[PDB]
Amino acid sequence: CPKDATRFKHLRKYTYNYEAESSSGVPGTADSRSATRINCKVELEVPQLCSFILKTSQCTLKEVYGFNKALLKKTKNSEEFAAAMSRYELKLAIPEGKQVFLYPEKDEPTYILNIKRGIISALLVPPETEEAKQVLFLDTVYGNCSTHFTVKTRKGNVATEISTERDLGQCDRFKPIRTGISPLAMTRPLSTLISSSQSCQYTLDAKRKHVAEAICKEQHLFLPFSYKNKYGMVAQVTQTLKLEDTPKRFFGEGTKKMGLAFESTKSTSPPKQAEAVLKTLQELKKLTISEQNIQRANLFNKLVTELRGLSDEAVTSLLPQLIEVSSPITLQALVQCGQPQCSTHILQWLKRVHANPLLIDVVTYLVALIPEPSAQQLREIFNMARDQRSRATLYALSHAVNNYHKTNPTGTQELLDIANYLMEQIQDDCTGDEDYTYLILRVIGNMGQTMEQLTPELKSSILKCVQSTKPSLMIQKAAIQALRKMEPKDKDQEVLLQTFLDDASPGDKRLAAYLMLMRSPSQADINKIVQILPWEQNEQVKNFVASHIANILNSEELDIQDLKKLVKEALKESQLPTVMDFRKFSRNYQLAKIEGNLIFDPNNYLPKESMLKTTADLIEIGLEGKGFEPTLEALFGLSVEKLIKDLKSKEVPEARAYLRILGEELGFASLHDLQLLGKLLLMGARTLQGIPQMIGEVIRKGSKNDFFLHYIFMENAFELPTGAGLQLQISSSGVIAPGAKAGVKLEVANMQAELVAKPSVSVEFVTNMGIIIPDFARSGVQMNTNFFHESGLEAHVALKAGKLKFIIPSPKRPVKLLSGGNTLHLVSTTKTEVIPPLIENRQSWSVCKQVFPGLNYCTSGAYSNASYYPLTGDTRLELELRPTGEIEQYSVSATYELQDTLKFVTQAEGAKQTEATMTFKLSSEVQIPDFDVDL
Ligand SMILES: *[C@@H]1O[C@H](CO)[C@@H](O)[C@H](O)[C@H]1NC(C)=O
Repeated sequence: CPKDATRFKHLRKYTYNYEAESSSGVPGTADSRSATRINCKVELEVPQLCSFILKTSQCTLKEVYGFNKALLKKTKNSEEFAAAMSRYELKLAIPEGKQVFLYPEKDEPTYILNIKRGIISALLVPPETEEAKQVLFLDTVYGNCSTHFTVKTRKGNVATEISTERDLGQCDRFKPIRTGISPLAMTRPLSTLISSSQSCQYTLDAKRKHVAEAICKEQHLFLPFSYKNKYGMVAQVTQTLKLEDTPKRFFGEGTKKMGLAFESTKSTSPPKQAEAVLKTLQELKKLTISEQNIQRANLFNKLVTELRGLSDEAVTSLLPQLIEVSSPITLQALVQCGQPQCSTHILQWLKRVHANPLLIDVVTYLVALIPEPSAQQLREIFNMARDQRSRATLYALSHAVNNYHKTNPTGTQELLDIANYLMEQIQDDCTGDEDYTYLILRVIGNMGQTMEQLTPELKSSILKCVQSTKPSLMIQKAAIQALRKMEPKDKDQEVLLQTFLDDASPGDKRLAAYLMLMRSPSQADINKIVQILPWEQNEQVKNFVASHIANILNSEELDIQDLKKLVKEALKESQLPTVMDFRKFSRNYQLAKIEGNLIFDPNNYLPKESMLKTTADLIEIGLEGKGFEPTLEALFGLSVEKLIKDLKSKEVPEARAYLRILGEELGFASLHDLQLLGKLLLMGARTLQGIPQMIGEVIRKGSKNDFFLHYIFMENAFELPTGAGLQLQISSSGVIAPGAKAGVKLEVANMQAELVAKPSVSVEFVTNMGIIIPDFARSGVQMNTNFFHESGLEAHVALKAGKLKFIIPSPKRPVKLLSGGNTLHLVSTTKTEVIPPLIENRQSWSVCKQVFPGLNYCTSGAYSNASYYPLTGDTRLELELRPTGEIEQYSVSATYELQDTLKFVTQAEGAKQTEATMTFKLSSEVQIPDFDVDL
């Protein structure tokens, strides 16, 4: 801490008045600007030298809504904003004069923090020097930059008046930021084509060398097409401090030694500022009837803006409200959003509309394998899996939790929620749904290692499943390999051994327990097993264990060499007995340890269990089967006549194979799964038979759908140094939006028909710097130039009272042909409103021509001829066809009036009425009103 680093005296508080105005727009062309006024009363407490405390009160924000005179009022966000302002005090350290440190409140919101940082950034003032003009590297809210120590005027010894420049394009913290761009998406070139600087002045006092009053202003101009770097899309932000009083030890130390460097905060608006998002969808409802699809691309841009500023909680809460107005537009908006929450949304909608839940589970299973998990998506996939519990859902969740743990080893509460949900699923000892219990065991046998640090009950519950034989034998076994990927604890190993020595235990169960234990072998257990085996009765498990002993003793791997030596030392008293025929005896073929396990009931010889390993735990192949020995004995144990009748009498075949790769159980298939597949094919056949029924809905007609497809081809949005503290983001979006409004409504029996689907294309170059205060206010003006073309025709053919009138409806809305030229819009936090176009020098040219009787092919435009175009001002270029009113529309009418006066009239109804009429008897009339050849 230098002797005279600061120009302030401790034990002398400072009552200052902070102000700021974030004006934005195009100078010269007009004067109406998008500005967000803000002011507050700042209490600077001074515990000691180079130690400060910040308090603030009466932080009132004012919003521009009119001119005569910048009309200002109080926002609905202002009160809670000031509440956050006065919620906490701040601590400031500036040791050594250069090093500056922030001590914030731990719970103080980060945007509030950087707001305060921006406020205090201008508060720094560098001590005087002999040179009136100087340039020094000084830190700001965005790190060290080149300040300009320029004495406005000096009293020789002192200079109360002073000025400083900081060209913001030369700041250390000038780095841009990542943004929630469209997934189908240039930073430094954008920095080049923009301006960023501050230039301002300050007033000290001669009496006490304290800043009397300071004022700062900045410039942020879209350089291309700008006029002498002084006109065009510019953002000028103010920051003014006004002293009011300097009233009258301990300094509050903060644990977080935060730096004055700006912290990136995602631009956002609260539900109060995000209420109109539903109206943001209602707007494209208007083109349902208004059909003026020129602004549809701009509407989609508004959608992009609101979703970027949206909150996950709100959107998740009101997704059905989003989707109700029209599903596919909402879906494509979510796709193009580029925001993580969108990923969660659609499937939540999907199950909400029963849109083939089978493929819903399929796609969720597909997406759960991503290596970039999110907690909210984990919660919702857990919820949906609990909902339907299909194989795909459970496998998806099983892989997703492992992926999340691998990516994020840090534990979270949702993992505990999943764990207790699972232990509820198994209840006490896995007495629930047999196949569901099997599937959830297959699940847990993958991430129980991840959850090992979470709940010790994991083992305690599942051993209850292991010990209790109330569940069926298959689930009984599955309880063991639920622990297969689990590290056996001492209690686990003891329970395993106690269940293991049971002779009434099935041979496969005992062997599986043996394998699970020998995962972590114990010398005493091996000794007792070796001493028991000579009197062992189950021959096939004896062959299996002898094979396993041979595998370990002959394991050439040095990793198993020590274990082989230990087993040889144990078996020195007596070696293992003879090995049986591996062709027809249960034996472990632990062949890089590839293990073959063909185990059967000692009564029979067909291996009920066929396990194959591969090795990390590369691949695991298993299969448990039963009910096939009677099938074999059907002929093995003239015949065909009795066999055909005996087919149904055979015991029900029962098989279930499974595959687990990299620990995670990939999936299993059983004969029950096979008949499930048969039922699924039956459902598919029903769906295929449903199309004859669907043709009724097809012919029901009476519909109109605005198939408009949006896209963003350029997405380069970021954040750059904001002098106003409130973030200066940068939005750049080129948006295309073609599409047609197609719908069916007719009546064949009534002889009714019409034409639909006029297609059109729109373009939006939404580009500026976003002067937006996250959750508080938004200001600025993006470039608004639209390249729109209109095409397609609509007709209407009907028949009534025998009059076959074939109407050619000229639309009430004149049909456009091409649109071009800029039409800008002052964008406010509440609602953007059209920027008024220029008047002088805007040649209001309008070339029209009644090319066809009743219709006018016309075009018009205006632009002033001093920024380069289109920054010069509003530009118009519109070519279209408009009804002249003399003909409201055309219609070809015909009625078989027997006399027969079968009229054939091409009436062009309207103020004028031209028609070719044909009535034949033979009355050969040929009427042409235009040339008036009315034969
Ligand atoms: C000032 O800029 C210099 C350039 O040498 C740099 O070393 C220093 O860290 C900067 N100071 C701050 C406070 O950013």
